[PDB]
Amino acid sequence: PFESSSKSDESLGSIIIEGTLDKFQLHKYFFIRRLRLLKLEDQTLTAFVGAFQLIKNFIESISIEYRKSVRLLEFKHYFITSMLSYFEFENVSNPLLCEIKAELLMLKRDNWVQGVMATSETVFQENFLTLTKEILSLFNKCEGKRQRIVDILSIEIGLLYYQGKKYEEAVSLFLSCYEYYTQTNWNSIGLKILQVFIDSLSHCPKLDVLQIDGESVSASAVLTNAFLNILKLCKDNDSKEIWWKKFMDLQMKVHLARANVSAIEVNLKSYGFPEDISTKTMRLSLKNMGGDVIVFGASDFLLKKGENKLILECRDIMYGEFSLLSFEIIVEGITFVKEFPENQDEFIVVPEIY
Amino acid sequence: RSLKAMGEEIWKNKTEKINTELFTLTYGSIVAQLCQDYERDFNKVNDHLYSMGYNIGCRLIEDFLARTALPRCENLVKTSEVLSKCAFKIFLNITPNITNWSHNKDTFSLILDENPLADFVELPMDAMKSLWYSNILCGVLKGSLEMVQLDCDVWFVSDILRGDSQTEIKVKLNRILKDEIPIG
Amino acid sequence: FENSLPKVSQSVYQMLLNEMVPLAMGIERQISGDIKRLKIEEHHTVDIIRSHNLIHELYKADEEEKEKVLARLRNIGFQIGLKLSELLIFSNNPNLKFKEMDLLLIMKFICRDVWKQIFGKQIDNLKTNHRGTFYLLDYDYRPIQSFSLEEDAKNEELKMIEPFLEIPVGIIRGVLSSLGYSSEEVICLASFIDRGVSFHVQ
Amino acid sequence: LRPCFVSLIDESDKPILIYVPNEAENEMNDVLKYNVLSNISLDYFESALVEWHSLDSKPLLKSIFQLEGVSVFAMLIKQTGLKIVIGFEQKSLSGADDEFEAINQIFETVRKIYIRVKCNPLLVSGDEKSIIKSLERKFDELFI
Repeated sequence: PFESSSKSDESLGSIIIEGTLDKFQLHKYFFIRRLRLLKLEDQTLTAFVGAFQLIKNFIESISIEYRKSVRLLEFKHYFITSMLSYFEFENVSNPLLCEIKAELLMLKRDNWVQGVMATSETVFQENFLTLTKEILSLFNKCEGKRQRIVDILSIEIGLLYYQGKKYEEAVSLFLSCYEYYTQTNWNSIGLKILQVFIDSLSHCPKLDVLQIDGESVSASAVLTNAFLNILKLCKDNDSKEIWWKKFMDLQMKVHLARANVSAIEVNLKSYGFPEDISTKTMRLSLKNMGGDVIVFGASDFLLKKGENKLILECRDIMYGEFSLLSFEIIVEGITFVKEFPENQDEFIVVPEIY
Repeated sequence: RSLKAMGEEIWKNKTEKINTELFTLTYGSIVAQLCQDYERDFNKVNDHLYSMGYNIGCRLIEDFLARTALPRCENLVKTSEVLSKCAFKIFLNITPNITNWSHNKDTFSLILDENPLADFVELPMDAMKSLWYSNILCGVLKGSLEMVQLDCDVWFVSDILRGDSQTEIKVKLNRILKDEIPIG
Repeated sequence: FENSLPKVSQSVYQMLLNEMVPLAMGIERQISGDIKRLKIEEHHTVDIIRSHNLIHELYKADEEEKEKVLARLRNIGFQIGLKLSELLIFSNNPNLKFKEMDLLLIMKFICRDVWKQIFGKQIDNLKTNHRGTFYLLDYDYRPIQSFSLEEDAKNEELKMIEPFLEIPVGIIRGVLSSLGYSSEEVICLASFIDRGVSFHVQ
Repeated sequence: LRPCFVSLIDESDKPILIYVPNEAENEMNDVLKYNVLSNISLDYFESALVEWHSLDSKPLLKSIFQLEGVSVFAMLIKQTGLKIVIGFEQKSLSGADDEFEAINQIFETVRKIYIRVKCNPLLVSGDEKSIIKSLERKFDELFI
């Protein structure tokens, strides 16, 4: 009976669609066919959700049907055709699949309401959207899976927190979540999350850092800003990295250890000089405009370490900088046994050990 | 009867297989080997490809002559006939065209239409100006013609993969080999 | 079902398949890190060896250099195996999803299609130990029919055939690692029963 | 009929490429509003609302959701574990059923150019930038 009703309903809908005229009243016939399908699918565990898909594609197709700005008000009618269908899907206390179906219905209703409200209570719109997004976030979090939509929903809720002036920033406090969207696989969500975190640190005016660990620091902004400068697009936004390095220099807070992937240094052949052999001249490239550091390239012997070739003053501001790297106190009477164990750390009040 | 008719005729009694998804990526995989083993050298790979080509052309000329029994060629009219009208027909299902000979007809060029050795490769920027791709073909056309008693030399001029001009190969008779008859 | 899409000769591929082995011996024995022949090019000279002398140089090869050769053969078979499997993807075989939990279901893929594509015929027999060790069989491995053994010297001929087996080792290793991982996989001999080679996998 | 974003996801959480048409002008184009749909699309593979049945050998197409006036479609090609997502808006859509086969043409002609790009022999094995650059010039050849 159910499969015959589905096949006969599809065939009768196609046969009624073969008649061209009266498409506006044909909405009522499509709703009658949907009610006939809904009466057949009255007791289904998962297929009712598929019947919700039979709603949703029809909710697509009716969205394909009406094409006007004022039909957005008819989409408000579709909001009623969501909400009564939400009344058709509220007959459960708690379940795995019904929670996700209610989450998808609430997301569709919230998208329709945000489409309607943005056409032309402005303070209350943020509160109502935060209430609806909190309900949808709780519904999506009440599941055995789906952490990916929950993280984007929490980021949207924190952006709504940032949509007004707020000193309490959940996304900026969740640097673990920022690193979860920044460490790998995503370079545009992270570039906005780090910009929001840096703006919240700019409007923080506090030195009470995160209490989730021992990370109490006023250079946590610089620690995030190193990743923001690494994940920057180009030198068009180099003023942000320069301003963050200037703030890190002014607020210094000196202990750090950077991977120095923003700088590229290449060495050359070992040589000698007058009274101390100035071996291992190296050429270095950088993204920042101004940098001065005592960069020393260490080298390990069989059982020793030279740790030589440091230059105190560095006015170089270009790729292939060609540092001289004078190396006093040559160990093992300038033997050839010393291999490479190069830290190449360029400390500019913070260590960058490449 | 004609050399078009024989070269098309062998395709009714030749065992065949797919020209994409095998035999393109064999050549692509060995040129990837030669690129990665010489640390991206672009001219030694031409030498090793031409060496392996010479060996496979000297080993392939016997199967070509046993597949269709033909007399020994003597000029660059019969070779330019037999190559473009049965040899690439029965080994690659293609047919090139012949143009740009000299006044004494001691050369020609070998404009190829659909090279099935390079289908959608698009070589990178550094190899685009100092590498030839299909050097296995120049090796074959050295080693095959060197065993029918002609010294020869076969070189690329341009190809589609790096250049707007077509895929062609230049070729010189470079004398006729003398068969050595006596005892001494 | 009968797709007649463009094609080339089997023979030129089979002999290119056969001369991948002295190509590997030539690329290892000549790495250019500082009897043979010589050829004339325009202001240029090459210097070559011929193939059977290089297989005889494999007969006089160093032991560590021999396994330094055999990594390159499974590497090139690995490359052509993963790319050939990636083209099979277009075939849309319905057997498998990913990570091969049922290992014999894709053993029913490789013998049916991959060996059909490379060597024109099915793998005629597969035996199943259920610990992941699967026992291949084919009576006539296709690119060694043309390898003529010499007169009554078969103990050399076995040792000069079986380094041509690392290419299908690379084939089945590459189609396994196109589907996720690397596990152990070796060769056998399996002297045939009615008028060629066997393979083990995990 | 032209898309608004394309997306290729391998068997991990990574994207191979998130390509949008027309990067050259801003034109109120937010890459941010495209990546959030791509992030939740890999979530909604495991949802029980849709399912890709494996009885047919041919890989099939679905309609997972519709947000911000944009409809997205997610073919899971079954065997190599590649996830592909293409997005379209309502103004490009005509609402008919003849367009569905043309959508499947667009899906297979970007799968074909992916398997032709990643089977280039001369590229070094590993996730280079050159696979991304070759994919975007082939896409800009496909999409002006």
